[PDB]
Amino acid sequence: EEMLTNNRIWRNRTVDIGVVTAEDALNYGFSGVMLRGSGIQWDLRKTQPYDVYDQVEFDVPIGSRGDCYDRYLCRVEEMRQSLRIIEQCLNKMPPGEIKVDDAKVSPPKRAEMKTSMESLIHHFKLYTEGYQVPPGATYTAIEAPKGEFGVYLVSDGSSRPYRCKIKAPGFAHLAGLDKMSKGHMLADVVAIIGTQDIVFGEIDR
Amino acid sequence: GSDRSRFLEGKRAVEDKNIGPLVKTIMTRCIQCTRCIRFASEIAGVDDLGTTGRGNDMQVGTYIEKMFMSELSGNVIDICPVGALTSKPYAFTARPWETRKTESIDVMDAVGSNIVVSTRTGEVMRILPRMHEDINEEWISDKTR
Amino acid sequence: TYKYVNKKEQESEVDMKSATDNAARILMWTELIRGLGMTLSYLFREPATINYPFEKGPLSPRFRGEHALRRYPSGEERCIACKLCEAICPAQAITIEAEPRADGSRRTTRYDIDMTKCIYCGFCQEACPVDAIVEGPNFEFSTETHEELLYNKEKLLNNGDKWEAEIAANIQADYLYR
Amino acid sequence: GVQVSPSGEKITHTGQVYDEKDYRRVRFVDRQKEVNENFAIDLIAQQPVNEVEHRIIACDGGGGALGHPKVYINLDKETKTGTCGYCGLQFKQHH
Amino acid sequence: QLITVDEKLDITTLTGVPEEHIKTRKVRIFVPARNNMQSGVNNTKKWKMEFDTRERWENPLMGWASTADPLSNMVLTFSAKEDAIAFAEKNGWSYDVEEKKVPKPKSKSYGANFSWNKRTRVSTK
Amino acid sequence: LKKTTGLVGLAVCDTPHERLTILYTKTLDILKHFPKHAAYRKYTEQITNEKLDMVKAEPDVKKLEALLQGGEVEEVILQAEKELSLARKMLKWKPWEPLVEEPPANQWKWPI
Amino acid sequence: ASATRVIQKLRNWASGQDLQAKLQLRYQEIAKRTQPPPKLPVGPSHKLSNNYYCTRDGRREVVPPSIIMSSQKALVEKKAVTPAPPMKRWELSKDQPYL
Amino acid sequence: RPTVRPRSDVTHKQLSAFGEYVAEILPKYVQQVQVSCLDELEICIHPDGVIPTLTFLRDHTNAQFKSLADLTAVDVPTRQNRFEIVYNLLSLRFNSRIRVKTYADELTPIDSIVSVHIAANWYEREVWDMFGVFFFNHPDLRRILTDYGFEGHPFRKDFPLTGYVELRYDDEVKRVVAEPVELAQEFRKFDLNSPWEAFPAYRQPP
Amino acid sequence: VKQDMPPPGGYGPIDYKRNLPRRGLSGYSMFAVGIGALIFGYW
Amino acid sequence: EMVRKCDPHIGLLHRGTEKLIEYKTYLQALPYFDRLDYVSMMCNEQAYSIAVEKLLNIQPPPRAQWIRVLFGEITRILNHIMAVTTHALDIGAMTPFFWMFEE
Amino acid sequence: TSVKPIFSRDLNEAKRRVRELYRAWYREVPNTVHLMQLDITVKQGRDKVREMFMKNAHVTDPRVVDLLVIKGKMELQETIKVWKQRTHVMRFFHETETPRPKDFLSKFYMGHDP
Amino acid sequence: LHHAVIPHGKGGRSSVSGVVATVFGATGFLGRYVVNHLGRMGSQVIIPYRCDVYDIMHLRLMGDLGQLTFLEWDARDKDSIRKAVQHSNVVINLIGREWETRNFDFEDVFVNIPRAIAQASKEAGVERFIHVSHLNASMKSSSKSLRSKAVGEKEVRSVFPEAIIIRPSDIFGREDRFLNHFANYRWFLAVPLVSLGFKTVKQPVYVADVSKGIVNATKDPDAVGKTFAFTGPNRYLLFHLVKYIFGMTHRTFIPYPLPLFVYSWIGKLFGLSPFEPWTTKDKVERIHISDVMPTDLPGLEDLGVQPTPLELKSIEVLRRHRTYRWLSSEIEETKPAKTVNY
Ligand SMILES: CCCCCCCCCCCCCCCCCC(=O)OC[C@H](COP(=O)(O)OCCN)OC(=O)CCCCCCCCCCCCCCCCC
Ligand SMILES: NC(=O)C1=CN([C@@H]2O[C@H](COP(=O)(O)OP(=O)(O)OC[C@H]3O[C@@H](n4cnc5c(N)ncnc54)[C@H](OP(=O)(O)O)[C@@H]3O)[C@@H](O)[C@H]2O)C=CC1
Ligand code: SF4
Ligand code: SF4
Ligand code: SF4
Ligand SMILES: [Zn+2]
Repeated sequence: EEMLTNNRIWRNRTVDIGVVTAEDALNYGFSGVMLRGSGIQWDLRKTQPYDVYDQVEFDVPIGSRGDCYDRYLCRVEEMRQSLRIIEQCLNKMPPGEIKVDDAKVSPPKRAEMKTSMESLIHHFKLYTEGYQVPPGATYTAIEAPKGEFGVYLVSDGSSRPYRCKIKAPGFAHLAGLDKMSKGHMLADVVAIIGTQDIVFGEIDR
Repeated sequence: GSDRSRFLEGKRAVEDKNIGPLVKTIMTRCIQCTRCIRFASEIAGVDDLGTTGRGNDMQVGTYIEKMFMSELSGNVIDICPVGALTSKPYAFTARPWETRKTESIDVMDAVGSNIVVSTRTGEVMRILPRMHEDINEEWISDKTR
Repeated sequence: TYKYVNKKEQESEVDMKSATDNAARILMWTELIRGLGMTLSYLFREPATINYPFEKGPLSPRFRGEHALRRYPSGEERCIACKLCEAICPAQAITIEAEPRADGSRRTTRYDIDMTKCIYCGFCQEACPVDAIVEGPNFEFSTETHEELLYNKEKLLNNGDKWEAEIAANIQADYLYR
Repeated sequence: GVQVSPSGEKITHTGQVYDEKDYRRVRFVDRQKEVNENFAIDLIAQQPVNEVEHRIIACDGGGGALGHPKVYINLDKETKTGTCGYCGLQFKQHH
Repeated sequence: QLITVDEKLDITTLTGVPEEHIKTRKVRIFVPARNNMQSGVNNTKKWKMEFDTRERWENPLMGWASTADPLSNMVLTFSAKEDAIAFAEKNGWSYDVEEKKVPKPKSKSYGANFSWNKRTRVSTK
Repeated sequence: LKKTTGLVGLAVCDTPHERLTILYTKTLDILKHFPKHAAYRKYTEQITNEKLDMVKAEPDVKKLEALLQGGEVEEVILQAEKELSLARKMLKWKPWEPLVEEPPANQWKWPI
Repeated sequence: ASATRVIQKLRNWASGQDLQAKLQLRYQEIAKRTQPPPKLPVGPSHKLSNNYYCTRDGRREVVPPSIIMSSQKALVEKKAVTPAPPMKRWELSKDQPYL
Repeated sequence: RPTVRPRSDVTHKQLSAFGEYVAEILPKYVQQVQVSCLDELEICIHPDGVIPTLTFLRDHTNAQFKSLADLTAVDVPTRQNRFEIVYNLLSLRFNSRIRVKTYADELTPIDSIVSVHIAANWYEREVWDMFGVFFFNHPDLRRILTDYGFEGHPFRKDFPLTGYVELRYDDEVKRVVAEPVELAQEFRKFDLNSPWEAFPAYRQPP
Repeated sequence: VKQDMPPPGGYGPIDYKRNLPRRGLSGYSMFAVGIGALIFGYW
Repeated sequence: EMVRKCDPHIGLLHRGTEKLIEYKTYLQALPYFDRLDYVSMMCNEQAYSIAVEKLLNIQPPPRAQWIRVLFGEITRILNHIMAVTTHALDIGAMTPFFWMFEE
Repeated sequence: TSVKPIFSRDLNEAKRRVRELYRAWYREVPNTVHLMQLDITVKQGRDKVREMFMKNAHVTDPRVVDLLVIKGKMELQETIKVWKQRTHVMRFFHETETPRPKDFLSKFYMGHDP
Repeated sequence: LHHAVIPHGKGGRSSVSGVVATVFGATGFLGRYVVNHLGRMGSQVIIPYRCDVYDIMHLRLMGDLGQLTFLEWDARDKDSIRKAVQHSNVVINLIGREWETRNFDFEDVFVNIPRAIAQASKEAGVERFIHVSHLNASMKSSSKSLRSKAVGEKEVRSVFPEAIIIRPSDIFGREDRFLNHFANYRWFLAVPLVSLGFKTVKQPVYVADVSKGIVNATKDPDAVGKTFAFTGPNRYLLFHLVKYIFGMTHRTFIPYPLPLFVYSWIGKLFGLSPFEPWTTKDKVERIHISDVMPTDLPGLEDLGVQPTPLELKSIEVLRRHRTYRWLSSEIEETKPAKTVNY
């Protein structure tokens, strides 16, 4: 952060690049960091805390004038506010159990399936068939560091699923590579791609 | 059923039989449902596989060494829900999710009985029956399995 | 809670002392010098590299690598051909066709991993109710050919006849966690 | 008990030796045949019989969590020996 | 706006399936049978559309069963027979139906095992 | 009296309490051409007439934000002129029309 | 340790902060190897009584979705309605609001 | 109860109340608004009325759903209109999500919402590439994810798991060319599907 | 007897907050050492 | 050198891990989700391990939730290293890439 | 049967739409062989265009012909542009896989293929 | 036959054909196509190499995971031929360099390699010994190779009878020694070809036509001794055969005729090259012996192939030899050659 957040070059190479405005990010569906980098206060840990994030104090870095250096700072600084949370998640950890206490959804202990029967049966079914989720459908949107990592499960009574589907934050950001690359040339379009936190696995799926 | 055992005492084990080269008794796991004496007394007409004793010490099978070698002796396999007595040739060649099941017919007797031939990667592992009411009823002979 | 990262612009009628402070940042470009001294701070450090074949980096007892078929302390191949280790293997890598051993016992005639498959996920050593198939701490078993990664059963028992001094220590270190 | 076939190749746990008239013996040329010399058919036979006192008893593999789900055997037969399907350990009743 | 056409609704062409898997390919529509080991009859109640099997040659290297016809492990679950033939006629495939096999309802009394006159008088209780 | 919004490309557009009034008053007028029984006209009038009273009584912007949720007032003028643009679309279209054209053919019983 | 106390001052200066206390080359402070064996706690519900699965069967408390305005099955002054109360200006992150 | 994910009864009335709202405001092209035990909403519609309930949900004071998330296409080949095409949307303002699904045949297209949500420029293209559902009024429909000669719509359940062609290098023509599929293991479809309903009174009565 | 892996009391604080200590002969000493070095170069 | 119109043809890494989950149970598909974002692994597992839980109407224990959050925000640091620095290789500064891949 | 059409009406309007497409390939096969190095002359390049149009003539449904044109406009947009390769366009020819005998007698000197 | 030599498999690339084969010269030009036409259909192909492991990498593909197994050897020993042809049903002979090495001459390579193989192959018990002589090589030729390539054609028949002997014409293909020979005369002032090219009638043949011919010869019940001749159509004349090349390769073309008094001595100057020579005493003379009319022999068309004309597959082998400003030139263009029937 010393080496980069005060130069000219880094500050004359990222600034005013990718000035994707607020209401157009949402029309494009970024939802992760390419919108809070433009001032949209939004995060699924202060708004939709899914695991233990209710009782976890931290700050959501927001930046106005979102131009590949203002979201850089939102990206260098959520490395801090996550380093702040380690201070919490290390201190308070209750001495409890580690998997679901329900042997038809989470298999038993590897020694509990050598004294007892049922634990051996459920072990012989969990790791052959599964556990027969009910039919339904969900959308778990999770804030991975790219953003709203989504999963549209569609279940049936079987132990297999019926068409999962994955929301790649990056399948919407890479489509924003067309308007953000307007006015900007070959040597700073190369920087836009890195200011979308691109990974070509989540997308190409 | 439940998830956990509150059983911490000690089990029992039963003394295995030698019914024959088709039926492989492991009777530590029999649950005394009498779905094998009601077969050998009402469909085969044999009256051999009685229940000998009382309590947990009760234990299905002949009191003596006898060979349950009849036609329709391989159907105690299919009818015992437990795997106490199962098929000796198809002892350990496969495992049922591994299979692929194609519905075909018997030959070699003129009944034209219906069958589920189960395969494992381009080979044959069992020859099971289909339920069809006019033909046999639900079960097949020992030659065609 | 939200935090502004780039928001400080407020014209305080910058005094001439705060001008040179800015006009000597420029014309001596000194903010960069604070980067050159920053990289000068690291050549004088100890480079973290390690002479690999003489200094092979740190691992832990659960590091899952090359598979192996363990064995009871009195011979007796520890596999019993259950088939709940290919029914879970997601890469569809294992084929364990079996027979009665002619002792009356129950063992494999066939076992297989295609190590060009085998995602190295651990589902087979945690599913095995007998601790036969494990996933050893090898990670130097590269091969010049495709056929040497089709470990069947003889390359995979004797492999387990190799690392058993080194496996059991890690299994003994971890049968409380699993 | 690795004993060579009349062709020359070695025998495995299971008789699988490629016949003399087989074309798939090239693959061992300039190479060799990984075959385990320690047959479990015999090592388990090189193991005595625990002449225990009770009629119903337990087997493990040296550690309840370290192998062999705990199964129990009926040692009424004095002629044959009772064995666990997991190991091949034999037992007797002594009376 | 609306347009009339009485044709067979062929979708032979929008799917690849070059030529060998349209005409030289059978189809079977059926309720799968009951695994007679179990008394469980919920693996019935659908109308799977399994296909014929073809050559499965043993790999010369290894023993693996290998194939060339990919359209072999091809289950497709439906809920009615009227919905299955409408789907295979469409894609150019040739169906061969086998109708449902429900078992009879059967009068079963616990007391007929204990008859004076009749012949169902059981033994072993 | 707003220097720099948090947002980007959403200019100040000073003189609120006018445009927020020019628009809501203009929805009420581009309404009244719908049917009275159409529930879009029934509902959005319940919306605007609240917001129009939460501007026609409150002159201070910062507390007006705490009356019509939608803080950063300028983000509301973007919405007020957007609903306005939608009623026009809902006029040339006929959403209040009778129960659906071509209902579904056993299309949704999910477990297959 | 490989510092010899004349490069510490250089190394601490050219960067501009102390880094002999916050170095990234781990020596001994780390947790060692071969920790003592644990005894993991059995979770709840291992208590041998009042643990019928029928009471704690979350997987089976499901029930199919409540259909609203079905065109052929249900067919079910009035105020306006939002899908939820709206989100607002959260807070402003005391102890570091402008960095 | 310690292992069963409490139901949180409050946000099941909020959405069901907004469900009647979206239906009676808009009886056209809407049927069986539904809301699951999992507190999430579903509004199924007739495909001629897509844009009139995406502009509505983008441009409306009490239904601000201006950010698109996904556009799937589920295949169910036991019905005429096999392709269920599911939208799911998000309110920054209300912190509420919603589901707006439709139907379609192998040939009964659906007009595109690229004007409403530009995010669906590519979510629609993949649906074309994966399934084959055409989309009226769409800039540059074409493949994204499949090869430049891939005859087929792969996520159709009619499509085999390994396709019909696979590629390799032919030294005789010096190219990566296709000859039809020739496996070495034959993917073993296991029959992992039990009897025993597992969910009674949550089932199919004849 | 149980010890899964809990922590001990506290662990003390971490220092996540940024700290770039400003430093340098400020704005007059630079040009003074510069120009003074540059008149001497002329004399 | 100025860019008038770009046309990415993402798809050169498609494999089809929305169609293979269809043939693999919920545990036998978990490690596919590491592959999607191969930089932030646990944050995907943490997602797929909730959509499944929702359908099951189940909650994990607390100690799992905490550690599931602990690694969910170590992956947060595995990635913004992989984004701050990979965005600098393309621009030229190579060293903080190396400084952090010891970290 | 009172079905909804797309991009056309009864078939005779949906064949100019097919000829407008043949009106785009026949002028752009000599362009591709120049752009990207190909062995084909022009005539076994153009005859293949007719060969892949004289495969789907058995169709009699407008909606289907309205749809096959579109996929052709894809593969012409992908060929007038060089998004394809020598590999992809010389993939239509099936030069590698030996053409199996249609006749009965030789069809089971190898394989159980009915 | 046995149980695995059975061809139970469709097509190839994972199937079986019962064509477990040795192909000795599978490091050069023709054998890389032979292995391709065996491995593609599904066949074990034993490939003995005397050479760099790096030069046999391109043979690692065109092989379906076990059917490509390599081993080492040299001609000057025994027990390295009695390991390759052991587990075989087929044997193929493709050896022959173009010249004399310091250690292997024309007689050590065209006579003593097939003899030792075919005897060492008859003892094993294999059924087929496809051999490749060269057409125009009856005896009494003007060369020294073709005077020895018929000796091998007799010292094989006298050792392993019932052998197939293919006598192909002068072959062309990518990385050939025939079209890429005349193509590289452009490095000098011009082409010194004899008698202004005339008096040298040539019908060349494409590689795959030869290779598809071999691969089908190892499967027929026919060809249990039948000689062959893989010649191809369009019996060209050399002057027009070369003018076609240098119109295809658009550089230029002017002749510079010579007798054999000097044009066979220039080869003795370039024959003094420790590396792969550009010409030789005899590589000049094959070009000029090349004269034949087909008389009775079976040929391709009664073996499985419909041969390919040079008019069509000449881009692929001369598109490299061109300059920019001719790098795309559309064989629509370039004035096909004049073919002579005689
Ligand atoms: C007494 C009366 C008479 C006196 C008369 C004399 C009057 C005094 C004259 C004073 C002159 C001051 C010094 C003149 C040079 C200054 C040049 C300069 O101003 O560079 C500015 C430039 C930034 O320009 P800009 O586009 O505006 O970027 C800021 C945007 N926010 O900055 C840059 O972009 C340059 C960045 C390049 C960094 C490259 C790194 C260089 C590495 C340094 C090597 C260190 C060793 C030095 C060796 C020196 C050679 C011996
Ligand atoms: N290609 C042509 O121009 C024509 C060739 N032919 C005939 O076709 C056959 C194929 O020859 P071709 O393959 O074209 O020529 P190559 O130059 O390709 O030589 C083929 C192989 O012969 C091997 N070889 C040659 N001499 C020896 C030796 N003394 N010891 C061991 N290996 C040796 C070489 O191995 P290495 O690679 O290690 O040198 C080379 O791989 C020959 O009979 C040839 O006469 C006939 C007409 C035309
Ligand atoms: S049918 Fe099986 S379980 Fe029932 S009594 Fe007979 S042996 Fe025992
Ligand atoms: S689970 Fe273990 S014992 Fe069972 S077959 Fe697999 S490796 Fe063998
Ligand atoms: S580690 Fe995972 S992928 Fe590898 S063999 Fe075991 S179960 Fe299969
Ligand atoms: Zn045991």
